[PDB]
Amino acid sequence: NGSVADMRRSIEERSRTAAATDKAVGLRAYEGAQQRLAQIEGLMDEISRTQDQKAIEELQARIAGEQAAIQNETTKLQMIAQLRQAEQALISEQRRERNMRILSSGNQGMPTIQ
Amino acid sequence: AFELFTPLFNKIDQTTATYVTDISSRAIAAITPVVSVGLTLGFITYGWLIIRGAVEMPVAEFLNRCLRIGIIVSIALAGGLYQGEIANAITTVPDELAASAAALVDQSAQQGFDRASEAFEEAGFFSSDGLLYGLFGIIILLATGLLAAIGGAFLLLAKIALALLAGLGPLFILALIWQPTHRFFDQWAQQVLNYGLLIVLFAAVFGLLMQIFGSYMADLRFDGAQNVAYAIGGSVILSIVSIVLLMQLPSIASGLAGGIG
Amino acid sequence: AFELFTPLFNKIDQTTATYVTDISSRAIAAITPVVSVGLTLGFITYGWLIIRGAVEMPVAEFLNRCLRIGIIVSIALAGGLYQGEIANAITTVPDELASSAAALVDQSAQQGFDRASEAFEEAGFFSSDGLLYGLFGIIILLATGLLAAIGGAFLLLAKIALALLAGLGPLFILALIWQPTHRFFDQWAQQVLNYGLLIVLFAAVFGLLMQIFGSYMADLRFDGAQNVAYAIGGSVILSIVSIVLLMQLPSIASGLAGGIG
Amino acid sequence: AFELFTPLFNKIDQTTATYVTDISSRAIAALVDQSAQQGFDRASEAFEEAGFFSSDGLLYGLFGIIILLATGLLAAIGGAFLLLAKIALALLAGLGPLFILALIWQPTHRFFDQWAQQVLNYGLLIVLFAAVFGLLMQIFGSYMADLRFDGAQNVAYAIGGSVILSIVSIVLLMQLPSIASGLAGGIG
Amino acid sequence: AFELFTPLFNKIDQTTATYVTDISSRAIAAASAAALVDQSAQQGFDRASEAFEEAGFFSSDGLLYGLFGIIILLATGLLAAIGGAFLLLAKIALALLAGLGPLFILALIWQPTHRFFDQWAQQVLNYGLLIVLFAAVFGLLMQIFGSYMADLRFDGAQNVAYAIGGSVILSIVSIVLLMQLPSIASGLAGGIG
Repeated sequence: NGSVADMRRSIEERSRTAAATDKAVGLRAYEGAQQRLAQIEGLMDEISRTQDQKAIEELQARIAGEQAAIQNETTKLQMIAQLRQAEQALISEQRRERNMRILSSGNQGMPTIQ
Repeated sequence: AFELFTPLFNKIDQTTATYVTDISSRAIAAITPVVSVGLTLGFITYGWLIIRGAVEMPVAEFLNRCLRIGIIVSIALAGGLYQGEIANAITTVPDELAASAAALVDQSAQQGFDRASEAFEEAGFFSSDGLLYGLFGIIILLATGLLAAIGGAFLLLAKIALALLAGLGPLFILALIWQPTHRFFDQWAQQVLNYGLLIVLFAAVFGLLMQIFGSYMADLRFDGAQNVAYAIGGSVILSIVSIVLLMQLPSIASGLAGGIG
Repeated sequence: AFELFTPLFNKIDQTTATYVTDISSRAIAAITPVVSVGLTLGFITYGWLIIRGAVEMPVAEFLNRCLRIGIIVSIALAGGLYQGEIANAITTVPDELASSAAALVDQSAQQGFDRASEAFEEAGFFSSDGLLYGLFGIIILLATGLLAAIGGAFLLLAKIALALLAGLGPLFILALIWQPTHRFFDQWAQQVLNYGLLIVLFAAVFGLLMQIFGSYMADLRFDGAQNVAYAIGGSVILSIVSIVLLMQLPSIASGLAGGIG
Repeated sequence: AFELFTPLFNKIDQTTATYVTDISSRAIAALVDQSAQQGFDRASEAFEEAGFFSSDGLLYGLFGIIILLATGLLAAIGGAFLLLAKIALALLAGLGPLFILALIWQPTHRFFDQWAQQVLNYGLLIVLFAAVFGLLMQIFGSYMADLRFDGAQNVAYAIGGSVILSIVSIVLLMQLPSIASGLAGGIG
Repeated sequence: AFELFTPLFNKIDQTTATYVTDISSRAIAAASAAALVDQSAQQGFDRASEAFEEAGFFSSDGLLYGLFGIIILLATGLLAAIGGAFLLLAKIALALLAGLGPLFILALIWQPTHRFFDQWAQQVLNYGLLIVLFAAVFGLLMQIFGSYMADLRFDGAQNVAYAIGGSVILSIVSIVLLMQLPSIASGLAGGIG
């Protein structure tokens, strides 16, 4: 709450910040995924040359673990998308709150002739 | 709450009334007593010279002196009762004719604009479909504004006219000692009668109309019981009817004042 | 039920009738014995003129007594006929319009505002495209409100003016004695004839035009059958025709009333 | 930063100078501007609020348009009458000496009577609108400079007061010219 | 291109000629005038069209700009229409009076028709002064309004409220003066005779 102009500046800045954070997190996660793909290529190129059945079983299990990590990554991305939608809804709700406050019938003041 | 008609009325009855009224009354209060002593000297010396000169004082001289003294004293007391009765009329005439004078108008406009504000609130709630209620509020606001403004403007013009006419009053009343200046006095008397009729008519009629509109529209509520289109149409009809009546009044008043003669 | 002109007419007519007629009764009824006593004293005065001296044409005094008795009888019977005639004119207005007025106007406006409200429902359904429908509803509402309000306002002005003229009736009837008083009475008759012709003309034309408009509004629905543009244009064109005709009639009525002589 | 009347009056002065130039070749205020600036600024903040939402805020756009229309109609009526009387009086003064030349013949005294009647009428009109317009527009400017759209003042109250004042002032400005003409006719 | 007053005046003039002037000929037998106003209205409508284009650009808040365009459009339309309409009425009045001048003037043979000829001359003088008044005043006001509208722009420099208010005030002032004009013309004509 506070002055309505304060409300206006806070809303505008928050909207811009939300959009910019969405874009930036998207880019950062993308180069993260590129790092992950390089790791996968390395793992396979090293798994082509195992020697004992226990070694190949162990590194197969390690590949399964990296797969689990990527699934965790997918969950995180869905979850960030849900958070983004939630905060967009919050920003719209704050806009609605300001708009209701300006127009509200609970107001009683009137500019007076002096 | 809605405090505009009473403060605007007060400010008008202060600024222009103060300037014109107090300038004229300060001049008259400054300049009468000297003129009155002079008039006494002039008449008593006239009667001294008629006693000691050519005969010019039959009962006729007493007659002429009596009527002229009557007129002069009437104009002087007219300046005094000008200050007093300007205050009294500005205070009482609308209030006495039809609490306070403009408080009824202010209350009715307060009800009207509260309903308009409720409509604006409902319009802002939806914010996507909430433009129909915005137009509802705008139409209601314009209706109440036009009605209240027509009434207040006619009242203000009538009171300003009375104030100016009374301010010139002493000069016009002193201005009937001859025949042509009497002819000029007649039109001032006609105008005073005209604007008195104007204040009476608008006081009574506009008080009635504002009371009716206030009751009607305070009864108005925006919920699921009353058809909003029906209520808004009713408010518009009442506003336009009152505007028509108030627009037809001034011609009636001026014509009647001319007809009296 | 959309009963708006009915309660407004009820309240305004109750105020006018009760207030003014009660005033006229309290005056006239108390006056009547005083008038009779004064007539008896005047008879005794002409008894003095008979018996003592300074008489002129006693048969002419019969003419003077006849004129005075006629004036007194007219005044008292006109006060009674006024107490009845307020109700007489109030009943005459609805019957003249029908050949009630308020019920007919309310039903026609009810049809118009039903169409406006259905347009508003259509607008509220879409919530995004529902602003063209909103403007349609605003147009219909403003047209119907304009027509109904102008007509009702002019009718109310006529009724109030006629009631006031009837209330003043006894004064101007008692004021038919001298020549200038006859000049007063002539203007009184001119005004009452003007307002009567006004009220009858508005009754007839208002009934016809508003029945036409109500029928047209009933024939309209907002569905796939009709092109909405044509229907809205028809509504607005009919409303403007009716309003300009009702606006230009009273000038003609007053002009003819003055031209009679 | 609102300059509307001043160029208008200056161009009209240019036209009057051309008129007196013709006659010579033969014989060889800001108060309303400042008030309407406040009115238009209080209207433009409504447009700002409406633009901020850009989807929800059309009520604010309608409020701004209503305020702008009220102030524009009021200032326009007042300035229109002021300018009309100014140009008419200037033209009548320019033709003055030709009318005063009517002394040569007794019948042409009606010309001077009519000329003096019109001149006195327009002078009274100048006085009346000067004083009354100045007072009303100062009142309106004060009221609108007191107006705001924040969490305390009610939108309906402020805008209703604005429109009421505007319509009242327009009604008075419409009634004055007839009174001026009637007084001029009666005195003459 | 904006050809509105030019074709309107041309059609009115030709239907006046063929149906009045040639009939008067039978009875006997027994830079442009509107260019400035057309350009001014063209500039005003250009600004209105720019406003409408901006209103269409946003498609979400594109209602405020539409309303501004409608205000500009209505103001310029009302003013141009009032002026051109009074010009048309005055032109048709002079044309009809010139058509019927022969008969009404020749009616002055007998002395009883002096009143009729005086009324005819009164109408002629009234409408001539009327055309002169609109020529001068309306040409000036069209020049002013065209200049303002042409110099109007929708940019960050010019506040929308000030520009719209300026256009509205100029249009309304001009309409008020042009409404007061015919009364003055009739009064001067009546005082002339």
